[PDB]
Amino acid sequence: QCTPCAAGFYANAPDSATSCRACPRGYYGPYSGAYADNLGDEFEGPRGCYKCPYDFFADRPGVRQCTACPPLDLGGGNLVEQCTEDLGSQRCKPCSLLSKPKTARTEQSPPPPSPSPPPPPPPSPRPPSPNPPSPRPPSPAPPSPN
Amino acid sequence: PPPPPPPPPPPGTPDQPAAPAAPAAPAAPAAPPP
Ligand SMILES: *[C@@H]1O[C@H](CO)[C@H](O)[C@H](O)[C@H]1O
Ligand SMILES: *[C@H]1O[C@H](CO)[C@H](O)[C@H](O)[C@H]1O
Ligand SMILES: *[C@H]1O[C@H](CO)[C@H](O)[C@H](O)[C@H]1O
Ligand SMILES: *[C@H]1O[C@H](CO)[C@H](O)[C@H](O)[C@H]1O
Ligand SMILES: *[C@H]1O[C@H](CO)[C@H](O)[C@H](O)[C@H]1O
Ligand SMILES: *[C@H]1O[C@H](CO)[C@H](O)[C@H](O)[C@H]1O
Ligand SMILES: *[C@H]1O[C@H](CO)[C@H](O)[C@H](O)[C@H]1O
Repeated sequence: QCTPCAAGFYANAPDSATSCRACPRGYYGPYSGAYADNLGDEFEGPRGCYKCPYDFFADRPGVRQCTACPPLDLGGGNLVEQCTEDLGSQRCKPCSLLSKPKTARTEQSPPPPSPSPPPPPPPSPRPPSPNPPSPRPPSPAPPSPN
Repeated sequence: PPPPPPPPPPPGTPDQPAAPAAPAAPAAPAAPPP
């Protein structure tokens, strides 16, 4: 039997995979059963380990979801938000000091998640039950007298 | 004579390989000014 690759892992083939592998540091796999076709990015698939969004970051290889940059606290009352320079990164840098800003990020944001599959049907109705033994016939009367 | 019994299931399948830790936290604290 075949086993589906767990969350945070992807199969290294579209059809006949030999071993699931962990998603890279900059990516994340939300689903169960991720597979990596070879058409475009190597570690990317329709359900595969997606790269973390612009704001969000993750560093652990096999992870379900990324996390947002934490608010940097340099001392008293200094909560400065942080962002990422590139599309997928495992380190979140200050948003003030990044070179390419939110202004120049020309990537277009990917579609929403396609809907969730229907449920399993009920158990089918068993075929009918066997009719009982049919009845017997009449019995031969005793020989008429002579 | 009646039929024989069924088999027992397989065990519990293996667990995914435990992930590694994280980076070594930072690099250069503060390079000297000019
Ligand atoms: C009638 O037959 C079915 C089998 O389809 C089932 O055994 C029932 O228990 C029986 O009453
Ligand atoms: C799509 O929209 C997001 C905001 O959620 C962001 O601007 C990305 O740069 C874009 O790809
Ligand atoms: C499934 O639906 C979503 C939108 O809901 C998206 O278009 C995907 O590309 C599609 O596969
Ligand atoms: C079932 O599937 C969709 C993705 O196709 C989504 O994860 C839903 O949250 C889930 O219920
Ligand atoms: C029992 O259930 C299945 C569901 O797949 C089928 O539709 C019929 O309802 C019956 O065979
Ligand atoms: C005669 O009637 C039926 C058959 O015709 C059955 O065998 C009885 O046992 C017998 O008496
Ligand atoms: C003797 O018995 C048989 C049974 O069918 C028949 O009635 C004759 O008429 C009787 O004499």
